Amino acid sequence: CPLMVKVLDAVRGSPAINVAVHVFRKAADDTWEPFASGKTSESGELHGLTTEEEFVEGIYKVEIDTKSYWKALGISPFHEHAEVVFTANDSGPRRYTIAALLSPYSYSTTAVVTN
Amino acid sequence: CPLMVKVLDAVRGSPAINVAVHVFRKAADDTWEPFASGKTSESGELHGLTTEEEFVEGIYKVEIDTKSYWKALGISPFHEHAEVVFTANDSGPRRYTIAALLSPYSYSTTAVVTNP
Amino acid sequence: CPLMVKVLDAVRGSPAINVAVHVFRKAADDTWEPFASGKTSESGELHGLTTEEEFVEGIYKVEIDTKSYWKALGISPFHEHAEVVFTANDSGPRRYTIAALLSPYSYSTTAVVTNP
Amino acid sequence: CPLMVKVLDAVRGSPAINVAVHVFRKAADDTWEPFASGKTSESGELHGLTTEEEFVEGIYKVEIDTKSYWKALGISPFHEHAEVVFTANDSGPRRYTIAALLSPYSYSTTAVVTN
Ligand SMILES: Nc1cccc2c(S(=O)(=O)O)cccc12
Ligand SMILES: Nc1cccc2c(S(=O)(=O)O)cccc12
Repeated sequence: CPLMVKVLDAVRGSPAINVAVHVFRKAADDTWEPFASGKTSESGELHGLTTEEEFVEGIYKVEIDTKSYWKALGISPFHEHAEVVFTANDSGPRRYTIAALLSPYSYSTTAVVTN
Repeated sequence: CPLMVKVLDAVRGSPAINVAVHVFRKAADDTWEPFASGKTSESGELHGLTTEEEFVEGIYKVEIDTKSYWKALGISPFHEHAEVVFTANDSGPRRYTIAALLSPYSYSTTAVVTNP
Repeated sequence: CPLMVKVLDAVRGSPAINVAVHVFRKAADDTWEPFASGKTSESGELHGLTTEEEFVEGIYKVEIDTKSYWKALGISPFHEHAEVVFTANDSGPRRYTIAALLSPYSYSTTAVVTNP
Repeated sequence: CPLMVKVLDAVRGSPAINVAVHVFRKAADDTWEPFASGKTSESGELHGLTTEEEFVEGIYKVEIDTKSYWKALGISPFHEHAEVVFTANDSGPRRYTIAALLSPYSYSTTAVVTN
């Protein structure tokens, strides 16, 4: 698992469950091309998005569908989505965890890059 | 001033100065059109991006050029930029402050929305 | 103003108004002595806690009464308060802004330290 | 494991390793009484601080020794420590994870309360 996503809900102090995540790779013509997607699990986690063979160096965007999440909980949110854009590298450590903490009018995102 | 941006640097405990910021508005045809741009001042603030008249309802993208900023300080950051996407003025005119806190491998962004 | 506090509410996208704040200073005998206190205004800011003269070198604790704040809004938060502990003025007089961002189960705090 | 701590380093995008953590319980006389302590592991995690039988309802303080961490990395930090104070409850979900993200002049902390 080269690329994992974990989402927390700062209002409820819980994993953010069933949040849609879409990942895009930047194409030579500078458009965003769908790459991977899924929904966070009961633990707020999304694994198995890609494989080591497919996850080549490149610029990637992870789009977290936060608006839909809040709407489903009946809470009025500010953002359309959270949007994490980064270069995936071959000589940084190998596993990328994109973590995201969600509030209605705020979010943070952290990259955890390890062996 | 209906749209302002304030950036702090979490490594130095200071405003983040000279941070480039590009603002886009989603057009009818669903492309991002350039809307406004600027750079944060020595107080880490960016004012005067737009006017009440020009800042109509729509979906806006505020792109904070975090990688350029860290690289100018000799840090290799994780993110290309922070991307703040939101609907604005759907319930009438509001004033928005987009606040961002920057670390090399992390950032947060908070919106303060007030009714003038 | 050498010590100021600014609080935002991450649920409402607004300044956090009427947030109680208590400041302590570690005494020679290692107890926390009361130093200053106040409440954030409608802009979520708290000024005038202390003076340049009284704000000497030492270890300070800024206690932001987050539980009282959320409870007054009918939210049951996780934390009793946010506790910001730091050495101040060890390299001469500085000006400190303690910024805090509040969610019911999360908070962050950032220091902006400038040399006047 | 009723109480776990996980610490991340926002400068390096890594677990914060070997960070001392001291936990205190508030006594009837309102002083803080040592309760548990340890150092984060290679994954930035600290488990086995307490047991379900010992972790009674009460006010607890988790003190994260952030100053020492930064000092060891040669980076000048603002805080003496990060300080997470909370009431432990019997009818909230059972497992508490105190998460903390560290920067030299900033930190955030999040409570993840689950089954
Ligand atoms: N993370 C933050 C918390 C509280 C306030 C913040 C501000 S501001 O209040 O100075 O506009 C700016 C950037 C980040 C902040
Ligand atoms: N698993 C996690 C550990 C430590 C911090 C985390 C954050 S945070 O940095 O925004 O608070 C967000 C999501 C997961 C985290």
